[PDB]
Amino acid sequence: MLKIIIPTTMLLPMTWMSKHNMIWINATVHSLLISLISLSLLNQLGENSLNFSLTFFSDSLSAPLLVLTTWLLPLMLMASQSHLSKETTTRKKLYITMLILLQLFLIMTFTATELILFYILFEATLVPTLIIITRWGNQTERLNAGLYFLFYTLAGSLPLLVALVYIQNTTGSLNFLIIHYWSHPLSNSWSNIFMWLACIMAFMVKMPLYGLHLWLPKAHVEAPIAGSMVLAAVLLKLGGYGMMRITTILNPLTNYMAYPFLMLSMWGMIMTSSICLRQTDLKSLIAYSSVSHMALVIVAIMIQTPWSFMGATALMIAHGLTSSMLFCLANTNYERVHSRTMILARGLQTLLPLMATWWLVASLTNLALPPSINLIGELFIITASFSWSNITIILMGMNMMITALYSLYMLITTQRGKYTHHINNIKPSFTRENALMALHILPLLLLTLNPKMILGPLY
Amino acid sequence: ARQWQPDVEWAEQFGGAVMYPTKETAHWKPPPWNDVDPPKDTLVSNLTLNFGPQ
Amino acid sequence: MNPIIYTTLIMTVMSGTMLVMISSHWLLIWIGFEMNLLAMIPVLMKNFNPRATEAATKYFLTQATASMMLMMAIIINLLYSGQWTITKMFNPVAMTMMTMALAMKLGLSPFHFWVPEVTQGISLQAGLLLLTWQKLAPLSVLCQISQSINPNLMLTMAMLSILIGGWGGLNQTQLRKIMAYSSIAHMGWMTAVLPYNTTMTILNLLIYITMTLAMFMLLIHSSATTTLSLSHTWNKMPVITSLMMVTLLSMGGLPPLSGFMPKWMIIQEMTKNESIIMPTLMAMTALLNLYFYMRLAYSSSLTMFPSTNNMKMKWQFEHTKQMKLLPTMIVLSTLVLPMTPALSSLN
Amino acid sequence: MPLVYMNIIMAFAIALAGLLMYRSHLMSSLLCLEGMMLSLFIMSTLIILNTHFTLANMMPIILLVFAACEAALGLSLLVMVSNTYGTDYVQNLNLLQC
Amino acid sequence: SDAPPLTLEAIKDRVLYVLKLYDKIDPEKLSVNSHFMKDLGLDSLDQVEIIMAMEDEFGFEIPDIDAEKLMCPQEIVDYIADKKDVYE
Amino acid sequence: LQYGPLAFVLGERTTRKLTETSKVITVDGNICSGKGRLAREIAEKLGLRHFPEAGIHYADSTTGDGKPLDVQLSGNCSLEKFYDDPKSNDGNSYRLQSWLYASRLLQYADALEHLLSTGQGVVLERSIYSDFVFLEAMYRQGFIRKQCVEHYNEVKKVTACEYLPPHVVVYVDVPVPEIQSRIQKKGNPHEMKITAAYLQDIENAYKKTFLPEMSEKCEVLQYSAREAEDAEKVVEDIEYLKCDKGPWPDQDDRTFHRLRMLVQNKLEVLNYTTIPVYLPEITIGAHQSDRVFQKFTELPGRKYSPGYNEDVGDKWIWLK
Amino acid sequence: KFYIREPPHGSPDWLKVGLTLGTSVFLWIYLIKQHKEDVLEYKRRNGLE
Amino acid sequence: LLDLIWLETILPKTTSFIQMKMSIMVSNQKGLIKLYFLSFLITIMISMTLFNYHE
Amino acid sequence: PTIRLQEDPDPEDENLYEKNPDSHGYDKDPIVDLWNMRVVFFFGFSIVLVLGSTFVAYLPDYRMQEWARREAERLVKYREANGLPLMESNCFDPNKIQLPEDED
Ligand SMILES: CCCCCCCCCCCCCCCCCC(=O)OC[C@H](COP(=O)([O-])OCC(O)COP(=O)([O-])OC[C@@H](COC(=O)CCCCCCCCCCCCCCCCC)OC(=O)CCCCCCCCCCCCCCCCC)OC(=O)CCCCCCCCCCCCCCCCC
Ligand SMILES: CCCCCCCCCCCCCCCCC[C@@H](O)O[C@H](CO[C@H](O)CCCCCCCCCCCCCCC)COP(=O)(O)OCC[N+](C)(C)C
Ligand SMILES: CCCCCCCCCCCCCCCCC[C@@H](O)O[C@H](CO[C@H](O)CCCCCCCCCCCCCCC)COP(=O)(O)OCC[N+](C)(C)C
Ligand SMILES: CCCCCCCCCCCCCCCCC[C@@H](O)O[C@H](CO[C@H](O)CCCCCCCCCCCCCCC)COP(=O)(O)OCC[N+](C)(C)C
Ligand SMILES: CCCCCCCC/C=C\CCCCCCCC(=O)O[C@H](COC(=O)CCCCCCC/C=C/CCCCCCCC)COP(=O)(O)OCCN
Ligand SMILES: CCCCCCCCCCCC(=O)SCCNC(=O)CCNC(=O)[C@H](O)C(C)(C)COP(=O)(O)O
Ligand SMILES: Nc1ncnc2c1ncn2[C@@H]1O[C@H](COP(=O)(O)OP(=O)(O)O)[C@@H](O)[C@H]1O
Repeated sequence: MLKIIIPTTMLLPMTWMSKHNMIWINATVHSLLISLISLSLLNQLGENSLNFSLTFFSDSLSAPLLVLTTWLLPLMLMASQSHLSKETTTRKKLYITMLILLQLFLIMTFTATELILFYILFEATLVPTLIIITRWGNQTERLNAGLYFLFYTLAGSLPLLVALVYIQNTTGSLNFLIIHYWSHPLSNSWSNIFMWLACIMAFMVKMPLYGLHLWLPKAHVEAPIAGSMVLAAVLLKLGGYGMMRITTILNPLTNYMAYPFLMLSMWGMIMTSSICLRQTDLKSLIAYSSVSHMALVIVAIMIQTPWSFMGATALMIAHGLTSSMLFCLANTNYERVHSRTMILARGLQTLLPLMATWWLVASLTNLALPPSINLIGELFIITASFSWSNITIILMGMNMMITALYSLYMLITTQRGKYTHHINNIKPSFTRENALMALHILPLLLLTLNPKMILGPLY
Repeated sequence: ARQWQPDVEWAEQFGGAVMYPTKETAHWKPPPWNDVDPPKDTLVSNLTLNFGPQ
Repeated sequence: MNPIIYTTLIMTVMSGTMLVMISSHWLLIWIGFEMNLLAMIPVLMKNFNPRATEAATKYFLTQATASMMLMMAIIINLLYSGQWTITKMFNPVAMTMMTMALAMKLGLSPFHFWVPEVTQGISLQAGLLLLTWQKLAPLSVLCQISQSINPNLMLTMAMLSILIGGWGGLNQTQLRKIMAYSSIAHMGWMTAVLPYNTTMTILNLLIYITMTLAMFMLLIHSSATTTLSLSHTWNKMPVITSLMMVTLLSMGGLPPLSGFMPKWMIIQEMTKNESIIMPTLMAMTALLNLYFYMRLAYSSSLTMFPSTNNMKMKWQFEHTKQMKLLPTMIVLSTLVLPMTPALSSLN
Repeated sequence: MPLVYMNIIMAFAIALAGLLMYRSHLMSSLLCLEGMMLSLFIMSTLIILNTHFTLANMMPIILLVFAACEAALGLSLLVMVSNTYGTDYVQNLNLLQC
Repeated sequence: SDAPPLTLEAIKDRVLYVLKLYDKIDPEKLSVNSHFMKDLGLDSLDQVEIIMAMEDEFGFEIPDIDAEKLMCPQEIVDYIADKKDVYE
Repeated sequence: LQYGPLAFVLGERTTRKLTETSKVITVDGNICSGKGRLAREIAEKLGLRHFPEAGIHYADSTTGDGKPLDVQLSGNCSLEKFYDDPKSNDGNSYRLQSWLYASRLLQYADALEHLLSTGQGVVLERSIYSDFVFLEAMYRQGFIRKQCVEHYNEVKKVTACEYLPPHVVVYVDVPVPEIQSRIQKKGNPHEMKITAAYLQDIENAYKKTFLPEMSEKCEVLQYSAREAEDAEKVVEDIEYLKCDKGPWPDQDDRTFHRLRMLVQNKLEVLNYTTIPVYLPEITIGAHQSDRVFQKFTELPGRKYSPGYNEDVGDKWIWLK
Repeated sequence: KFYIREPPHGSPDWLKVGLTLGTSVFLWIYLIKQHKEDVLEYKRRNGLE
Repeated sequence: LLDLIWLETILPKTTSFIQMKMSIMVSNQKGLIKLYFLSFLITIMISMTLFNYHE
Repeated sequence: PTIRLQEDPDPEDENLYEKNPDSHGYDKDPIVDLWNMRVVFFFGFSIVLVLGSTFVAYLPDYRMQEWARREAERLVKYREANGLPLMESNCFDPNKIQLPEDED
């Protein structure tokens, strides 16, 4: 596993010793090469994981997440260098250092064999994100958002630590292989109920679960473009990965304690999708669509079936790609008109036709058009939920109808109609922006031909 | 087209004696720039004595 | 004050602490405390500035009351058993008296009132001394008598200290009072694990001392005692503000920084003794400390406050006297977590 | 325990209560400190004499010495405070808050 | 907290209470606009005594000048309002 | 071995260096007087170091190379613009006054350091003690607000209290019409716009406040325009003074140790000049602060410490 | 150049540099020898060699 | 009603309000030794009775 | 001055097409910008997108799908030949199971 970790570490001295006008080129090239190397982890077994050493292991669930994490870094660098042009050299290097440290922490988090090491890295991911948001955000709300990001997470995850060191004192190990092989049932008691709550709420806050989602529309909106990309694409999936790992020791108690979270997710899906219909901020609309999408992942993890797990993995990867693309598409217009209001700049398809095509494709993937992997994950989750209870089809189906409603609405408001007269600074699209959209969308469509690579360990 | 940074109105919130001013606490004043208070010129009275005539 | 007199007073303070830490006789421990207080009073008054006189008077009264209680506890223990050796304190009433006296010496809640006032009243160097070197002797005495400490009283005082430090730090714009409340909370963390494991107490003390030394030396380097004065440092020394922000993050207990190691090591220990609710309350209460560290990080490093015209003059001059141990202190206070197992060298 | 022992312990408790309850004068509190030291001296001497611990007979004398260092210290501070306010009232020590 | 937000009505009430506490003035007679000399038959030394009583009541030094003109209760209220910066 | 507590412990004392000629001397007077020439002649006759009056770019002459820096990176104020528009709405007047006070404080620290390290006396034109006469005239003419005066007094209260006032205060008294004629003959187009009320206010501040409170701690030597040109008479008048009124004889070796530890380390001298009091005349926004600081750093010899700049010829940097 | 002579300049303090390098070299040599003796003593105690 | 008001009201706004109130209560001490030394006396008596009289 | 400080005016944004009509939107320097475009396109579309997709397409069957199909074919052939049931309801031999003493 060090053949990926060490080059990521070498990105730091390479960035700091680079020339004033070469940092972006070197960072992009070498992050792309690290993505190419990380592609080799997709060669997974059918029975057990890739146990590299006592510390790191790779699995059919974590390999696609690692590939997405390594692929996102060149895209963040490409999208960041435009709004950081007037910046001093040392602060550009510090920004790239934040991105590199975040990538290193995520790579180590997704492969750690031991739950306490996973916890330590999953918490270490907070510092670079907070620094990015509160230092390179644009508005005065970025401070408040940062606090909401910091304390929503910790308040959920501090009990988890207390639970983890508790478990190792009774079972003797926190190694995931030993944890899985030596599994024992969870008895029905108040102590076991609170141990279940301590092991779950930390990941539920990260999803985020409806009710504890208030930090997301602040953090994603107030963060710079790279911050929002990494927050939507990868940092949300940490909760899903942690829940899928830790639900092993929670059975059969999950059969009883999943009801409140299942109801919260199935109703907050409708709530967030309906909120998206009345949103004056385009970035806020995208952020709320993220919560609506992640509620389905929460449901799939809660019901604990192989089909639900496959759907959760596929939906997680597809959502990462789609939401990153949508954030970049919104930022392209933001750097033109310097406002996040959706109805300020209209009729942009007349003035920017190819970017309108990019908008259409991103909206199509957002509403889960077949045969996109978004649709694959959504349909697998819906089938598993239908097996869990037929009445679920009423809610899930409703969500679909709402999801197509606010997606195309978002497309119609910004692309169709007539252009606004006074806005006369809308320049033609750059090759950087077009290439960024293409590198977002091409892997998404390519994954249709080989979906088993994102269907997780239950395939 | 410019990132927001704190101004005087923002900075003045941290210039009081306490973070959250309270009706009673609003009368507290910040300490002097050096930790030196104005010298309390207390009038130390001299003893007045009659010497003589007896 | 003469440099020779200052040096001899500092030597007397460290000699009192050493006499406390090397003695096997209760009378010699009491004598060490007396000597430490006697030499410590003038160090707080090195700069006259009558607020220092107030701080010294308050410190003297508190420490002398604690010393009287300590001597009474010693005498009661001698009465109920003709023993002078420092051991498990055969009488329980004497044990309670000594626990309260040492808590008063340390500044644990609800004996915490004097710490913010004394720290604000003295200079930054005196505050560094008071918040780092002064904790060793009472903690060293507590570690020797831990097997007889009533867990209920000590844990109540520890929880009170954590809560009160967290709450008191929120309302502060003065940096020295912020440091004092941080000190109170860390003292509570130190004494929470003392009845279960003294090695964890020593580890927390060492990590806290290095972080406090880093913070105080950084506040000395940029001569700021308030939030608004520290908000000017970015326009003179950005590196100092960056290192200050990293140290503040470490003191909040955020992984993978050094300040996470004590709490992580304490909670685990408390779990092996079937204490679950207590570590959870302490861990959630430390978020207040984190919040008022983060507010300072916002004011000093993550945003740029307005500056003044005369700061341009300061651009032309360099810091003359340099603290040699500051880089080591910063590195030890941030990048040390991977070497956690070395704690076994402390027992 | 005989009645003399609890009388000395009661004297110590009374002096501690006197110190902890300030009226106005710092000198009154310093007198309470000296009284606590005196009660400690008497108690320790009685215990040492009763049990015929011969070496410990030097202990109370030492206890007296560090009593003076505490008095001379306190008096010194009482001078400085006085020089600031012309009065030894403890209400004047309120520049520093919590 | 410190002293309450004193108003003009408070100033007038205190001034009239002080004036009615003077022996050489009948209480029911004097009005707010009554001159000290013409209506009440007071001389300069009585006015000086009244001004000293005002200084005791409100606790601020009124010099010899800026006291030779405060000749009815009403101008006294105006002077106190101007010195203490009260308007409503 | 830089001076410090260790050097005080082993030997070095300052009272042994003083040889009755220490005599910090300041030579004050109104605008366009003969005080500069008189001070130079006094320093020549008495063998003292002369400090020319501190201007906007005084600090530049002591750091890096003595060449002045750009007005944007140093001062950010203009005396010429102050004469052109004394009531400008950009805050030039008080910014210039505050910068000049800071420069005078730095020069006083430098002079005291020289005297306490070598024992040789120093001569100055003005000082921090006589700077206020320019502030009051600014305030009485309506050029600055009351808040600026309060800020100036706040800065002066916590700075001047740490230093010893001069032994000898020489004043050159020249009437307002004569300095007006000298200004007109001088030829400076900006300096001719000085009103007689401004000069009269400067004189009123000098005579009403400065000299009366300077004379209560040491003797003051007042001279006229014609007798100021006779430098030998002034020098022997200084020679036959009886200095027993100031705190200078009341200074011990430990007080001199504290003062010498303060006069070096100019960052501590200038500590309270930038107090966080936000007046518009001197407060600078974060964006301008950042831009100007980055511009300052890009100066040829200012990026690193004085011995670590490879672009001004420093060598063996990798071994220092 | 500069106004003040800046005594710390192009000629580095060779006494300090020599002392620093000598301390580093002495520490490295001592550590190497200590490791060698430690290995020899460990192999002697355990009957390995 | 839910997202911008009540979900804000219950978890984060209530927490901030309670912590601010507690901070004001804790730090609002005038600095008079006469008050918190009497507090010390109360604490010492409570410790001697509640904890020491039941071991 | 009715303003609270001395601040720079907010500057207007720079159009990269003004000085470089073929700008690619990567950098102000035309040569650095052109090489940034070339390096991004080559290492993203030519190397990772094409060669990576080809590598993933031809990954060897480590999941053992063909192996499982062959084993299933062999078992179906054998069990149909012998007439045994195609699947057994028990995955574990009952002779190796030790149930508790009695049903009550
Ligand atoms: C479990 C294992 C772990 C254990 C952990 C242990 C604890 C960890 C650390 C605890 C916390 C540390 C806190 C440090 C307090 C610092 C306070 C301070 O001095 O000012 C702050 C100081 C102020 O900075 P500044 O503003 O720039 O200075 C301005 C001046 O202060 C302006 O003032 P000035 O003008 O007056 O300048 C005077 C200056 C200049 O000094 C001079 O000029 C020197 C002149 C010489 C004078 C001659 C005096 C001789 C006569 C006196 C004799 C006295 C005898 C007493 C004995 C009586 C016996 C009964 O001197 C000083 O500034 C201070 C002098 C310090 C002297 C220290 C002597 C140590 C005494 C030891 C006693 C023990 C003896 C044995 C006891 C036996 C039992 C009885 O800042 C710092 O010093 C930076 C912090 C550095 C701290 C150390 C970091 C950690 C330690 C790492 C080392 C390794 C430790 C482990 C070793 C283990 C064994 C090998
Ligand atoms: C905004 C989003 C936040 C996240 C939401 C998280 C939801 C957490 C809720 C946890 C769900 C279940 C917890 C415990 C299981 C049952 C709880 C109780 O209601 O059921 C009865 C429990 O009986 C009584 O009702 C006791 C509970 C009454 C006191 C609990 C307070 C409930 C009020 C709602 C509080 C709001 C929770 C969220 C806080 C903000 C069951 O009857 P009984 O057979 O006897 O007990 C069986 C359990 N055994 C096996 C351990 C014995
Ligand atoms: C932030 C990290 C901590 C920094 C601490 C300072 C670092 C500098 C090292 C200090 C030098 C002094 C130690 C070496 C001198 C020899 C020590 C010897 O004389 O004393 C022994 C003691 O040796 C010391 O205990 C070992 C010191 C090692 C300190 C490092 C541990 C740090 C915790 C792990 C965090 C990782 C940090 C590693 C550095 C980056 C005797 O042991 P003993 O008298 O019988 O036990 C006393 C305590 N009892 C009785 C109550 C049990
Ligand atoms: C602008 C003009 C547009 C129109 C004109 C274009 C002209 C036509 C071009 C379009 C081609 C249409 C595609 C039709 C399908 C044919 C290709 C197919 O045969 O290949 C697939 C192969 O597809 C690959 O398996 C999928 C590629 C994997 C995608 C990975 C993306 C690269 C990494 C980038 C990072 C992104 C992060 C993603 C996180 C998970 C079949 O899979 P498989 O059945 O097996 O192969 C059977 C034979 N094998 C097994 C021996 C090899
Ligand atoms: C955004 C906010 C998110 C909020 C997250 C907080 C929810 C966490 C739920 C409780 C956390 C504490 C659990 C500690 C870890 C459990 C380990 C364990 O099993 O210990 C239990 C102990 O369990 C407890 O003591 C827990 C009691 C609760 C104490 C702290 C109260 C915190 C709030 C609880 C109610 C809220 C829970 C849901 C909140 C949802 C978010 C609003 C039993 O151990 P033994 O003593 O050995 O028993 C066997 C031998 N007799
Ligand atoms: C305990 C008892 C101690 C007694 C001590 C007594 C002290 C004696 C002090 C003697 C000092 C004088 O006589 S001082 C000399 C006072 N003589 C004059 O002023 C002459 C002009 N008289 C007037 O103008 C008016 O009649 C006037 C009465 C002033 C009213 O003034 P108004 O028109 O403006 O109200
Ligand atoms: N503190 C000050 N405030 C404003 N202007 C000053 C100040 N000090 C000196 N100046 C200006 O500096 C110019 C020259 O200084 P001055 O002493 O008057 O003449 P010179 O030193 O050349 O004989 C004058 O125009 C004077 O106004």
